[PDB]
Parts: sequence; structure tokens; C-alpha cells
Amino acid sequence: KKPTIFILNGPNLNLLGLREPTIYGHQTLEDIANKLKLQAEKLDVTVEIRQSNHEGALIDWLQEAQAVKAKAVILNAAAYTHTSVAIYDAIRAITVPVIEVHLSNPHAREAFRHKSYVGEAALGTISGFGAESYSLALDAAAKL
Amino acid sequence: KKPTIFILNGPNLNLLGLREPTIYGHQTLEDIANKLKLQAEKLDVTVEIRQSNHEGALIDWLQEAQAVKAKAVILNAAAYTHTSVAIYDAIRAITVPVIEVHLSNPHAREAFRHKSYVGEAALGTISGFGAESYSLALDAAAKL
Amino acid sequence: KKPTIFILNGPNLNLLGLREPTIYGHQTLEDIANKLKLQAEKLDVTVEIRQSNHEGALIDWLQEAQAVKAKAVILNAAAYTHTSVAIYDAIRAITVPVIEVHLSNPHAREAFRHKSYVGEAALGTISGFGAESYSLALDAAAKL
Amino acid sequence: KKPTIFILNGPNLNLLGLREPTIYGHQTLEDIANKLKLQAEKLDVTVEIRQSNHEGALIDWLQEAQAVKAKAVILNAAAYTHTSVAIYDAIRAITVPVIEVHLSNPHAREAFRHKSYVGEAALGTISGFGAESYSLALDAAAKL
Amino acid sequence: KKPTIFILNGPNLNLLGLREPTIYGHQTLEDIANKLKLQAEKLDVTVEIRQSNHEGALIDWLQEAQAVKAKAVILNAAAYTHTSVAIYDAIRAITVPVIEVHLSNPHAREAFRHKSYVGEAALGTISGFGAESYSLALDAAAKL
Amino acid sequence: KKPTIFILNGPNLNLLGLREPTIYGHQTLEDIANKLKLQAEKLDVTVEIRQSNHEGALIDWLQEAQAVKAKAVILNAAAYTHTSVAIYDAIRAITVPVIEVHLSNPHAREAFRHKSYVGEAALGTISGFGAESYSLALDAAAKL
Amino acid sequence: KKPTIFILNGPNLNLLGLREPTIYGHQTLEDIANKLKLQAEKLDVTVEIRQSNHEGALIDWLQEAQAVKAKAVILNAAAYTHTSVAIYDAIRAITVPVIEVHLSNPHAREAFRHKSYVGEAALGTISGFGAESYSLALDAAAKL
Amino acid sequence: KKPTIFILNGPNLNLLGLREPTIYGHQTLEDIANKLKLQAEKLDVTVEIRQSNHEGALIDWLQEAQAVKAKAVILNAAAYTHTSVAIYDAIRAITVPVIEVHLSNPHAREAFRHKSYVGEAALGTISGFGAESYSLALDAAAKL
Amino acid sequence: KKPTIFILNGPNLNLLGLREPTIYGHQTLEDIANKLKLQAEKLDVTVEIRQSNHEGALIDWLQEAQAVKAKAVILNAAAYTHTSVAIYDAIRAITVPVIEVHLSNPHAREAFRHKSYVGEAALGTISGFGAESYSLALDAAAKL
Amino acid sequence: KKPTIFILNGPNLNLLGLREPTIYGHQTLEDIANKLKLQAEKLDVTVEIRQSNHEGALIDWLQEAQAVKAKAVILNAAAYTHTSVAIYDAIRAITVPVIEVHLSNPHAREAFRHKSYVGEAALGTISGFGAESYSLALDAAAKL
Amino acid sequence: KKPTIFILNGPNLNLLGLREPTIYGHQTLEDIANKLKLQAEKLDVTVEIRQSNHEGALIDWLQEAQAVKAKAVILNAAAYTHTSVAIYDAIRAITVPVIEVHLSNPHAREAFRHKSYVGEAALGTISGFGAESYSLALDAAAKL
Amino acid sequence: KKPTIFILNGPNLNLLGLREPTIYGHQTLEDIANKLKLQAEKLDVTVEIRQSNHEGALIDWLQEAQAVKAKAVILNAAAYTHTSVAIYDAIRAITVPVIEVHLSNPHAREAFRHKSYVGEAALGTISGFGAESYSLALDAAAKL
Repeated sequence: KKPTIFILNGPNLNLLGLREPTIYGHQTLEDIANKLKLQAEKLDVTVEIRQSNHEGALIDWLQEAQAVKAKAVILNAAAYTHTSVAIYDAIRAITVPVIEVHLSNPHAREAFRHKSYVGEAALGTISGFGAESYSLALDAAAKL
Repeated sequence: KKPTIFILNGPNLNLLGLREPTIYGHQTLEDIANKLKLQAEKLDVTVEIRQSNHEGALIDWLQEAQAVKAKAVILNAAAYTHTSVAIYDAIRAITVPVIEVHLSNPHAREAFRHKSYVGEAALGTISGFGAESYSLALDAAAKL
Repeated sequence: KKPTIFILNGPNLNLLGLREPTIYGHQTLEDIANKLKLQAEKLDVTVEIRQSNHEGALIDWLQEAQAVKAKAVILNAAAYTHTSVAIYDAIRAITVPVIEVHLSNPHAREAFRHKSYVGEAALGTISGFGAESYSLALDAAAKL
Repeated sequence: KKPTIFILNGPNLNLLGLREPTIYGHQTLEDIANKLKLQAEKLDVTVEIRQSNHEGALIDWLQEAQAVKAKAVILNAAAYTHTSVAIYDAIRAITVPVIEVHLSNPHAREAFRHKSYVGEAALGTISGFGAESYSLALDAAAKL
Repeated sequence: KKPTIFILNGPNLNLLGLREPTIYGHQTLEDIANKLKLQAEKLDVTVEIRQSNHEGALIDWLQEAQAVKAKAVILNAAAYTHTSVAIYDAIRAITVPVIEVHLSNPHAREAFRHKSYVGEAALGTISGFGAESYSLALDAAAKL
Repeated sequence: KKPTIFILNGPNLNLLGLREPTIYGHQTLEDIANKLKLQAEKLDVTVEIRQSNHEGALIDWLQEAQAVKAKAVILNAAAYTHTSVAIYDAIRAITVPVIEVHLSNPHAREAFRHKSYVGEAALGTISGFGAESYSLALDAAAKL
Repeated sequence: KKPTIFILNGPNLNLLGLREPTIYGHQTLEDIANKLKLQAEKLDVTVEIRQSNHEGALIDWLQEAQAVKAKAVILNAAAYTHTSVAIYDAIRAITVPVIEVHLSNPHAREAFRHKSYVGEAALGTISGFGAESYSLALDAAAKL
Repeated sequence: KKPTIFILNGPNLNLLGLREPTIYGHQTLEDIANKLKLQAEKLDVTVEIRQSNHEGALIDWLQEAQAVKAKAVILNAAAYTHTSVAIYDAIRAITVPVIEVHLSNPHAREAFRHKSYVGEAALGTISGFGAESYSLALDAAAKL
Repeated sequence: KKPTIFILNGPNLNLLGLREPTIYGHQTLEDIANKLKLQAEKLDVTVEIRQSNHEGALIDWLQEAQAVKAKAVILNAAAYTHTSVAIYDAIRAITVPVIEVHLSNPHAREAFRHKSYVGEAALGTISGFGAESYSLALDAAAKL
Repeated sequence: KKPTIFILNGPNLNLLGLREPTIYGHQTLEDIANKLKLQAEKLDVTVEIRQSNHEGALIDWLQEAQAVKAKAVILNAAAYTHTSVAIYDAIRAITVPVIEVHLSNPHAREAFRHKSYVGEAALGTISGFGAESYSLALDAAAKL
Repeated sequence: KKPTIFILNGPNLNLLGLREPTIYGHQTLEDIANKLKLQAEKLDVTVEIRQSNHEGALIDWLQEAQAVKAKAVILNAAAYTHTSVAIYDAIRAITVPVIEVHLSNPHAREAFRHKSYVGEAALGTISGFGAESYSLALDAAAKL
Repeated sequence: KKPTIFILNGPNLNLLGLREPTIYGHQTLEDIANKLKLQAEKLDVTVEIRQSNHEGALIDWLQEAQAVKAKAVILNAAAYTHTSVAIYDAIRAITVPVIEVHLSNPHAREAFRHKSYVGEAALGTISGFGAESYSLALDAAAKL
């Protein structure tokens, strides 16, 4: 049976590479999903990739990953990283390890992004490598 | 004739008694629903019992209870208790009394759980008796 | 096409005028929608008016306004104004101008309502004029 | 032998129902003691009910309850709830379970009352039901 | 003789469009005064427009507006918005409604500008529309 | 009956004048009691003067003043002024007016003495005039 | 020629008893000036009574009092009490004792009024007796 | 001839070695008193050893030690160490040196125990050596 | 006609060397003005030296310096340094460089003087050299 | 030809796997250096691996890496991560990218470890994978 | 074999008794080393006494003490006590017990000295006895 | 002997001018040393100029300046200015006057640079004039 790895994207990440692309970058959330589905072939794992602007959806998906005995979750909660006690509790309640991922380095941004409810509950964090943040997360998650 | 009492459970409470039961406890959210439906027979009230990982669902349900002239709401908002100005506003907007319930004693935990937006708007609070927190809430709610 | 302007209402605003009208003030969210649809005829713009108790819905709608090349968004996030980093990021990610609206003056209320994640990301803010807050927002939004 | 349950009232609760009774309510601390002594007959437990304006008295009484192998303490520390590290330590030092009780909902009042040294050490808390807060506490305490 | 509307500008607004105009913008405080005097003709109100770098002058003018039974004050206290308890008290002491105005969106700027002593006492606030902030304020003020 | 005025002194005021008088200032708590008893003759009021190092004693005495329909309480809670929520509640619960008194000006001292739980509940405050603080309090208290 | 005592009133006190008098009280700032001029005859002192909405005026007047070898200043800085480091420095720089006066008890009001730059530098403070606050201040000031 | 040294124990220390001794330790407060009386023989000093759950008792005892020209006080105020401005004032008012003692290292515990009103006023502090904390204190106190 | 350099002194500096000179120092603000006018001859610049207790005057003068194309402003805002957002904005709005000057080292004083709204906007700061602080400022200002 | 990558370890990491190994883990800092030297062969890069308890050493090494045109630095500043403004400045001053590494997840520990001066200046961060944190860092660093 | 006890002195302690000795005290760091070497003869232990202005040196020495199976460390980190997370980690990593020592009582000084990273990790603390602080530490350390 | 003046540079100042000079500003730390050595000839003083990335080195050098009876220290502690209690204590312990120097205006930067442990202990501060900050410091230092 093939280990399944949830990759869960929070709000606004669906907008990646749309605002003035010849200024803020060309790469989109689908492009990253395509990269990752291929990396998952190289790594011999299936990868279930989802996005929602809803805090509740990320929790449902964390709980769904435990129900399905998933090997790992790679979680980019986006802005909910800094507000969601509920996502912190979800990660702590489930036995499936969670890896926090950010494209940008949140500590290099606004002070309100220094706070990570995900990071307080997760196994680990990879930040600041753009799409490479996901690819590193998926390698580490395969070797768990 | 029969008074209806909403009993609303927030995120992660659906996971009660699942993770390593012979370590973190056997009793489940359904077991508590079954206890409560029986207590509701002894008390001559119907009891509408619901759970969601979605903050918006608890608000919809608070508003639904006012529309239906419900006698009371027993609310365990779980993690949203500590973040939701929106749930605080919903409780204050509606005329139906709200009783805050927690299985655990939140004041005995992490400092971030000392804050209760629910408690700031509710009639009252029962904490720390596990399932008995709900049973006490339902007695008090019947005598309102 | 007449320019389209999204008008997005957050949680509990659907309860406007219902609770004890002879105390909290008669006028309802529909009444305001009706005022606005008529103002929109005088101004030669179409107006898409929505309400949800769900933080995620407001973000979906902000993103949907950019996808549809809407001219403006008038946003009353209600309690989520004070909690939502995710709405702040949605406003910043989209190119459509956002006008913050409040019926009441939030600075005249509880200290926790002094914080506006919407206001930190929006073009501008109109507060405290009840329904006239929306009408002013719609005039300003038409002239953008 | 009959289980004994201490019920300990802190400062100013002795003044309950005296200031302008036909405005702020008729019921007194004795009336509640009388209610509770009768409930204690129904429940087959003896109940030792005390009040003092002295922080030290509540600690002496907590320690006296352990010495006498009391089944439980119901504690309304009143204002000392928000200041007394010493009462927090007393509860934690003794093996007798403590139930926090408040007539009012302290979270609905001044921010300085949100802090509960009792709540940080107690098994549980019942708040906001007036005299019913004690009666619920005594039921829960009997079933311990 | 018509309703009179005071429009009071605090410190540094007199410098609008002067420093490097082909960089920080061409429009001046006089230009806005001229716009507003014309709008006031369309609206059938007299408009008394004043500027001072002195906190005391804005208070004298608020008090003068009450003495003269003005219909409204439009107040852009500029930096004093964030420091002046005295202007907060002046607004609260007088019966004449005050509308807060800002050219810029202060919530989009330095955290020290998030604080508004004016906004805490005023009827309402219009921010972020440049000169349009005043025009909106004057329309709302006429319909009061 | 001559109106009776309680004058209540908190901890350490009993040490006034004892420690190195030729440095800390000669006058003792008895000397002040003697001054006050004489002033009370000139004013036609009886004066009941007490001191305790016990927070609980000051509360008992506040409550005793209401029971005896005393005209006023002059209260120097000394260090308990900065810690006692329970004294704040006692003052608020009783109908007898309380005047706060300090020998020294506490705002001129350590930041922790800037907080006055007494001052937050009392009618009024006289600070910084040594014994004259009491004498002024007794004149004001007689005229109440 | 007699001891001269400056009595300096800060912003908004000029509005005392004007706004809806049959609601917020009938007595005015002139009435208090008249009371005080008469008390000054009984006490054998000249009294110079002034009011300004300008922080700078209160400083000029404090400095003028030192230049004229005044016996004392009675200062009600009103809102500037809570903001003015400059008035704190003026009091500290001059040799003339300053008595802080408030009509209301500021500790009984909004938390921002708990802060007193005047009180941190003054000899003493009388608060909460309305006009009696000034009369007490003038007696204490005469006996200095 | 013999120097007397007060040794004053605050709340809950009377409970030392009682709760489940074969888990939380065997040694009691009396055992430490017995150790100390013997050490006092070797050191040629009389030792007055007392305990109370009452803040006021520790103050009375500090004041009593000054009145009796005691050489030193060894003070373990327990929880009152973190709350008592009154004990801080008592230590500062008296000329008798005070040595702060703790069995445990309070800096190694909860952040609220990092604050020591005793330590802010005392000569010195010995923490974390259990009973040896007292023995060291008594040696240092004898050589003063 | 030469480069002109404004030197602006805020509140209370006019009192330098007056209060008990044989205690707090003999040198006055005029003495420093005389020093500086002579230094200005050596440096080939005109120097306009002003003092006011009014925050508004310092702003008027900063704006006047820009209008007159002054080379530089040397600003000792005294207490307004720690409160004036308005002076911060004036410095930022004008093109003329501002040098902050203090006689004393404010970082060596009360924590409230650590905050410098002037310093946050100025080119540079010279503190702690008494009159030498001005002389250094004028040399640096001439070589700009 | 060969890119050189500095790997810099701060204080106490030299102690990895020493204290009671059959309890707190077997693997040592050398073991990780050996893993990394081998990975560096597979990756075609030389790897300069160093440790110091001295903040100044990590700065010297950051500066040395720029001077030597190193491709990247992998930095585990250990405790200095939470205190060193100087290391933050060193990373910002140099052009060589820095990757922050932690064995443990610092967000899962004491609140003081949530602060990362390294993270505020670095390209990116890998936390919580033990030795795998370094291996991931070295892959990412090779592909830069 | 003789137990060895490290005694480690942080920055500026090397300057003890040099600044105006006939004012701030005659005794030097060597004098204390000489006292302690003699006490160590009485106690049958060898004592290795060191000082550095370098944070890193104290850590190296803590680690060196574990490597050498030292019985104890007596640590006066001086100013690094209030800043050094790295020294806190060093103490916690090593098995050798650490006793915190201060000549002065840090709680009696500036609020920034109330914080002790050493105290948070150490067995215990002796403060405020000058050189006697070391001698007490060495007795306690011998009896470990 | 010519009076000797230590000029001490902290971490990262050694990188001045190196990184992208055509952006960060051409001038190097050597260039400034050369300027200063020449100024020192004009002033008849010798100048001992040093730099280290080590906090401990700056303290050693402060202490070395006192040992050598240096006339003054000019200190640019760079990032350690904002962290070093130990440098604050070194300045306070030595009798040699210290002048704080910064190239940039730290108050114009990140809030964490507003804190100056050097400034809290130093005679005086010169900030924001680049190399001219040192030159002004050396003139002031010669005249001491």
C-alpha cells in the first residue's frame, strides 16, 4: 500500500502568480501542485493537495488525514498560521506528524507574522525557499 | 409544548476518545450526546446537538436558535472560545441565553485559554467536570 | 457592462433591526440593500450584495470580485474586522480597491474593536453613519 | 459516616441583598446557606458554610478541610479570586477537590476579574447562575 | 442665514502639496478649501475653514462651534488625533456632531497612528480618499 | 447622636514617627488621632479611629461603618491601596461615602503606588499634606 | 500686599454647567471663581484665576507664578493632566508648591485618566468633591 | 545577653511533608524548626519561629521584631512574596535586617513567582536548598 | 546675506540657571544664546534663536524655517520631545535638516524620556554636553 | 571550482548526546559533521563546519564567509538566535545567503525561543528534524 | 580524590574595590579569591576561581566543569545574568549543580536586574551578603 | 604625554564601505580612522582606535582605558548598544567619560534600536552624521 501525504494550503495561496506577473513572479499554486505530484512519483508516495480560504476546511482535512492513517501533513495555513488556536489543537489532537511550510520567511515580515500557532504544534517548519519549501517538506515527510 | 435546547460543539471535540484510548481516555462525543438525550427525557426538553470545525457554523446555529425561539444554548466553542469576537457578537445579538461549557478547566491550562470571548457574552460558564459539565449545563438550562 | 461593485457584509449584520426594534433601531439589512440598489440606479452601476457568518466566504468573495474585474468592494467584515489577518491578506493580494464600512463608530466602542485588519489593508474607511456609511461608500466607489 | 463538604465565602458576600433591596435583589447569604443546608439533606452530605473578609481565613479553612478528610470544597473567594497566589497554592497543596463558584459571570465584568487564581488551581468552575451556581456546585461535589 | 459647518485642520496640513510637488503631489490645502466652499454653495450651507499647528486653537474652535449653534464640525486633527485627550474631551463636552477626516488611511501607516482620540469621541470617520474625504464628510454633515 | 465618622488606617502607619524621628519626621499616628479628636469637637462629630496591618480588618470596618449608619469613612489603606480588589468591592458595596487619604503623594513615588483600588471606588482623594491630609478629609466629610 | 495664589484651569473646564444643564448640572466655572474670591477674602490671600484650552498657557502661568513669588498654585490641568510631560517639568522646575485639583475622581473614570503627570510632580492632590475640591485646595494652600 | 532572631513562615508552609509523603517528600516544617533550634544552640542565639496563612500576621511579627530590638528576621513569605506591597513596606519601615528564604528556587518555577516584593526590600535572599536555605540564613544572620 | 540657522528651544529651558543657582548651576538660556551668536560670527552664518512653552510655536517655527530656505534647524523640544507626534510630522514634512539637541542625556533619566519623536524624524542628535551640545550642533549644521 | 558552504554551530551544541545518553539521545555533533561531509561529497561542495560558545566567533565566521565568496551559510546560533541583534546585523550586512537551522522546533518550546533575530535576517529556516534539519539545509544551500 | 568546585565571575567584577575606595569600599576580587581559597582548605575541597568579561568564557568554563566531573559551580554572571539565554542553556545541559551568587541584592536594584537567566536554571541563589554570598555558596556547595 | 582617547568600534562596523559601495556609501572604517588620526594631530591628543565583533572585547577595552588613565572613550557599540547590560555596567564602573557615537540615527530605524544601554550610562551621545559623528565626538572629548 502507498503512504499518502496531505498537502494543505490556506487562504489566498490560490492567487499565487496572478497580480502583475512580470513584477511579483510567474509561478502559480497549480504549477507547485504539478512539481509536487512529479516529486511524489520520484519518492513513491501519493500526495493529496488542497486549498481553501476557510479555517474550518483545514481542520476537517487535518482530521480526515488521521482517519485515513496518512503518513504526514504538509501545512501552509497562510494567515490562519498567526490566528488559529483551532488549527493548533487539531495538529496536537491527531497522531499524524505535521510539517509547517511557508514560501516566504514570516520572521522577515510584519511582527504579527512572527506568531505561529502551527509551529507551536508541528514537528517542524520549512520557510522561505518559495516552491522549494514544499519540495524539502515532501522529501523530509517521505523519510519519516 | 416542548422547550428545545441547542447544544453546540466546536472544533476537534468530534475527536474525543480516539487517539490512544487506553492512555488519553475512552469516552467519545457520541457517548456524551447519548447521556444528554436520556437526561433530556428525564427533564421534558428536546435537545439539538451539533458539532463543526467551522466558526461560521456555530454563528449560523446561534442565529438559528433565536429564529426557532429556543429556550437556551449550551456552547462549547473549543479553541474558537479564545479567538472569536464574532461568536461574542452572535451571543450578545441574540436574546436566547448561552451557557459556556468546557470538559477541562481552561484556567488550569495555557494562558491563551484564560481568554473567553464566549464567557464575556454568556449568561454563565461550567468548566472542568468532563461530560458532567454538559449534564449540569442541561439541568441549569431546563430551569431557566 | 455597467461597472459592478461588490458590497460584502460579515457576521451578525443579517440580524440588523430584528432584535427588539423599538430599542436597537427598526432598519434591517434588506432595507439597506434596497436603499443601495436604488442609489446604484441613480449612479449607473450594478451592485452585488452578500452576507455570511463565515470568514472564508468574505475571502472567496474578495477573490471573486478580482476574477470578475469588479470596480470596487465595499466591505463590512463586522467582528472579523478585528481578528482576520486572512481578510487583510485578501485585500492586499487583490488589485480591486476595498472601502471599509461600519454602521457604528468602532473607535467609540470596546478597545478590542479599535483594531482593524481591514482598515490596515483598505483604501479607505467610512464609519458611524448607520446606512449612510454604505451610501457614502457607494458614491465614493462609483467615482473611483 | 457522612461526607462533609466545605462551602467557603470570601469578602463582601456577607452584604448580599442589603443595599437598596427593591433595586439590586432581595436574596441574602443566609438565604443561600438555608437553600444549601436543605439541598444537603436531599443529597445525604453535611455542609460546613463559612464567610470571612480575611484571605488568611479562607486558607486556614482550605487546610482544615484537608485535615478533616472533607470530600470537597466549594469556594467563592470573591475579590481574592483575582489577587490570591496564596489561595492558589493552598488549593494545589491539598488533595481535596475545589469547585470555584461565582454568583455573577466574572468574564462579563471588569477585565481585572478575568484573572482567577482559584480557577488556575481548581478542578472546575461554575459561574453566573446566582444562588443556582452554589446548588449546581453542591450536586457536582456530591457525585465526586 | 444658513446652517454653518466648521471644517478644522490641524498641524502640518497647511504644507500639503509644497515639498517637491513633482514627487509628493500637486494639490494644496487652499485647493481643498476652494473645492469645499463650492460644494457648500451646491448644499446650501456656510462653511468656516481653519488651520492651526496649535492643539489649543482646535479646542477653542470646537467650543466656538457649539457657542454659534453650528450644525456640524469636520475635524482633521492630523498628528493631534493620536495624542490629544483634550480634543477628545472637547468633542464629548459639546453637542455639535464631529466627523473625523483624514486624507490618508491612518490604519495603513505607522502603528502610533492607529490610535484616534478624535475617533473615540466623534460621530463618525472618513479616511483615505484625499480631498474626497472632506467632500464626503461635507455631504454627510449637510444631511445630519 | 453626633454623626460618627470612621477613620481607618492600614498597615505600617502605626510606625509613623518611631523610626529615626530626626530623619523620617517626629509626628506619630497617636499625635494625628489627637489632632483629629480636637478638630472633631470644633466640627460637632464623633470620630472612630482604628489601624490594622490586616486587609480583612479594613473590610470588616468598612462594613461595620455601614451597619452603624456612619456619615463617612476616611480611609488610608497604605500599601493595600495598590493591591486590594477586596477593599475596592467593600467601598462599592457600602452606601457610606469613602474619602481616600495619603500622608505622602503616592504619584510622586514608585510606579506601583500609582495604582489605587481605593481611589477607583471612593468619592474622592486627599494626598500629600501629611496630617493635614486627614484634617482636610475630616472638614470635607463633616460637610457631606 | 498679601500672599498671591494662582488657580489655573485647563481645557474644557470653561464649559462646566452649559451643555443640557437640567441633565449634567447647573454650576459653572465663573460660579466657582466667585466662591473662591470670597473664600480668599476670609483667608487674607489674593487669588489669580485663569483658564485656557492651551497647554502652553498653563506653563507660562506656572512660570509667571514663580517670577511673582506666589505662595502656591492650584492646578486643574483637565485632559493635559494625562498627557503633559511639559507641565510635569514646569512644576518640578519652579519652587512654588502646586496642588492638583479635579472636580471628578479621575481614578473612578477611564483608565487613561489614572495617569497624572501633574500628580507625579505636585505636592498634593484633591479630587472628587466638585467645587469643594478647589475650596479644600485653597484652605490647604493658605496654611502652607 | 542573647541576640533573638525571628524566623517567619507564610501560608501553606505548615503543610510541608503531608500530601503523599512517599511521593512529594518526608521532611516537615517542625523538623526544620527542630534543626534550627539546635543550630541556634551551636550559634549562641535564641530563635523565634512562627507560621501563619495571614499576610497581616507576618507584618505584626516584622513590627514586633523591631519593638524587641531583634538582631535579624529570616522571612519565607511563601505566596505573599509575589503579592505583598504591605510586607515590602514593613521590611523597609523597620531597621532590623530581613533575609528572604525559599526552600525551592522561585526563578525555576512559574513566571509569577519571579516577582519578590520581599527581595525588593530585604538585605538578601537564599533560595533553593530546601531546609539548608534556613540553616545558611541563620549562620549569615548570626554573623550580622 | 548668509545661510540662516534656526535654533528652537521648547518649554522650561527659559528657566535654566534661576531656581537656587548655588545648587542647580549658574548658566542661563541667554548665556547660551550669547555663546551661539558669537560662534555664528566665527562660522559665517546668521542664527535665529527662539523659545516657547507652546508646542504649536515650535511647529510654526519649523515651517517658517522651510519657507525662508534655512540651511538647518537645531531643535531642543524639551518635554515635547517625548509627546509630540506633531513635531515629528513637521520635521518629516519640511526639507530643512533638523538636529536634535539636549543639555542632559535623556537616556540617563526617567524611562519616559527615552522616547524621542524628534529623534525619530531628525538627521541626528547631540545630547549631554550642556551648552557644548548646542555648540557641536552649530558646527555640524554649518558644515552641512 | 568547488562552492564552499559554512555550517556554523553556536553555544552548547558541542554537548549533543553526552548527558545520560540512554535517556536524552545517542547522536553527537561530530556524528552530524560526519553525515554532512559525506552528503557534501554526493553534492560536489566543500563544507566548513565550526562551533563556538562565543557570539563574536559566529559574527567573525559570517564575515569570513563573505570575504571568501562562500556560496551559503547554514547557521544554528542556538541560544544567541533569541538575543543577538549583532548576528542579525552580520547576516544583513553580508551578501552570502544564510539558512537558519534548529534540531528542535523552537516554537514548540519556551516563549522566549519564539523570537529569532537570525530568522528576521536569514533567507529561510529549517527546524525540528534533528540532524535531518542540517541535511535539508545543505541540499537547499547546494541548489542556491 | 578532592572534589573540585568552579567559582566563575562575569564582567566588571574584576573592578571590585578600585573606584574611590574610601567611598565605595576597599575589598577587591583577589581579596575574595584569597578568603575562598582559605575557606576551601577548612572544607577539604579545591576551588578553581576565574573571571572574564566574555559571555562565551563563562559557557566554556561551565562545560569544562562538566568534563572534569566538578562537584559544583558557583556562578556570578554579573550583567550576563539578565541577558544570557546561552548561560541558562549551559547550566541546564550540564549535570553539575550551579549556585547563583550576587554581592548585591539584584531585586533591590533596577527592574532590568530582576530577570535572572542563571536563577531560572540553577539549583539555588545566594544574594546580597557581599563576599559572605560566596562563602555561604561554598559551604552549601561542599555539603552537596 | 599627550592625553590618549580610546575610540572603540563594535561588531560589523569593520564592513563599512565594503558591501556594494555604489549603494551603501564608499567610505570605510580605515578612512574614518585616517580622518581621526589627522584631527587628533590638529587637537594635540593621541587616539587608540579598535574594532571587535566581541562584546567582551569592548568591556576589556573600557576597563583598559581606565587602567591607562585615558582622558575619554568614544564608543560605537553597534548592535551591542541595544543588548549589552554588561557594557552599561562597564561604563558606569569606570571614571573615564564615555561618548556614545552612531553613524546613522538609530531612533530613525527599527524600534529595537531605540534602546541604548550605552546611552543610559554615557556622558553624551552623537548620532546620525556618519564619520562627522566621530569627528564631533573627538572635538568634544578633547575639550573635556
